[PDB]
Amino acid sequence: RGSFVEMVDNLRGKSGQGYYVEMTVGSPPQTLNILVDTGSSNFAVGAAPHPFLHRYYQRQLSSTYRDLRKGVYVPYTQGKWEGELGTDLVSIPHGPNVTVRANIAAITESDKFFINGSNWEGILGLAYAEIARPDDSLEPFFDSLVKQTHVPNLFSLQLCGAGFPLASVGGSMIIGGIDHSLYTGSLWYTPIRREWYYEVIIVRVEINGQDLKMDCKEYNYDKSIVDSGTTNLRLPKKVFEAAVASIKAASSTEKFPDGFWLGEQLVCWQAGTTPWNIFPVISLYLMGEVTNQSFRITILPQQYLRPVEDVATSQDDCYKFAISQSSTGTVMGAVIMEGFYVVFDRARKRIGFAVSACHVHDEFRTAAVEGPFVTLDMEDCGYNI
Ligand SMILES: C[C@]1(c2cc(NC(=O)c3ccc(C#N)cn3)ccc2F)NC(=N)OCC1(F)F
Ligand code: NA
Ligand code: NA
Repeated sequence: RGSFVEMVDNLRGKSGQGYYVEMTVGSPPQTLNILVDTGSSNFAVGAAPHPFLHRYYQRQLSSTYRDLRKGVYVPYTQGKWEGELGTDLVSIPHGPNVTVRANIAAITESDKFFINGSNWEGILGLAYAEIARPDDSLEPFFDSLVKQTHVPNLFSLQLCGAGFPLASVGGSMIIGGIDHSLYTGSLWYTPIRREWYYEVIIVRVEINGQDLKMDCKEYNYDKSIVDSGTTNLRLPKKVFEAAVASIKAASSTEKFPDGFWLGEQLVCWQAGTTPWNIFPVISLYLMGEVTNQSFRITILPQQYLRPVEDVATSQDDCYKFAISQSSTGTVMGAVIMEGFYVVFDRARKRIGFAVSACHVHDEFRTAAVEGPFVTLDMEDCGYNI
């Protein structure tokens, strides 16, 4: 409890390519790097020689592979994978000293799934069975881990982002606990509304302290989730309109092309001259643990202006605006998570936020987690189908 030195710094990544953990599958163990995704619930790995892959799971080499004789086809908004289901022995070398029998989708065909130039070969879906494919009888990895071992039913993520001048990203996934060195201040908890995605309720939104003043249902239309497998802070379309209008207004000392705000083009500045000061902070108030109580998390432009390194077109420091409109609800992606240590307290159906000890900031502003606030009618903020 509180100290897990063996798991600290067990995540790696490259800007724009996500955060992965080393895992082993099979007997003898095959090592793979696996994207950590709190926005899905399948453990799925490359199992054939796709050209983007550094390596892939070779089931024929594992003495402990058990075939489920069942396939799954998994389409996403863009791209898809198809695989064959089975079980095998799985470990996380920089994790708990346990080995468990987990479901594994051996990916045999894919499209726009793997990233050319990335160093990961599969995905670890850490969300709940309700969103597992093909259905909720396919037990997620974390559920198997907790069922088969004494590992406590929680994990925490510290995602440490990037800045110019371009280093790899990193962080820590603490499995079965919390490491107090990874944050400062106190943890503040918000309820997991429903166990499917890591669904939460946003009750107020401010841009540099100025409330957008929308019906709070709009903030959670049709849901709000905490998602390590998405880069952007995605906002429902109506909310995005309001937020960007407000952010533009706050930054109006400099003018940027409309396309920049829509993620249609980059903006670049002479190296070391990024004008962070002109950009506002973004605050989300989350439903608290107690009736009529909330707390707020605040991120900086260092989180939502993402460095883009691979730009042959330009010699300068180029950035993408990583707040974007959504039709799937609010997605608190890496843009949010990189500000915080985030505790997925599954045992107590709650998500904790604390200021990350590694987050990117400057001399004038830091990311923040502050409470309590008085917020009435927070249960009305939830959207119902
Ligand atoms: C399953 C999936 C998914 C995510 C990824 N995710 C990434 O590539 C990725 C890239 C950068 C960062 C950062 N920072 C996080 N994730 C890749 C393939 C998927 F298939 N997970 C998800 N949370 O939303 C999109 C998705 F549903 F499509
Ligand atoms: Na257990
Ligand atoms: Na601390």
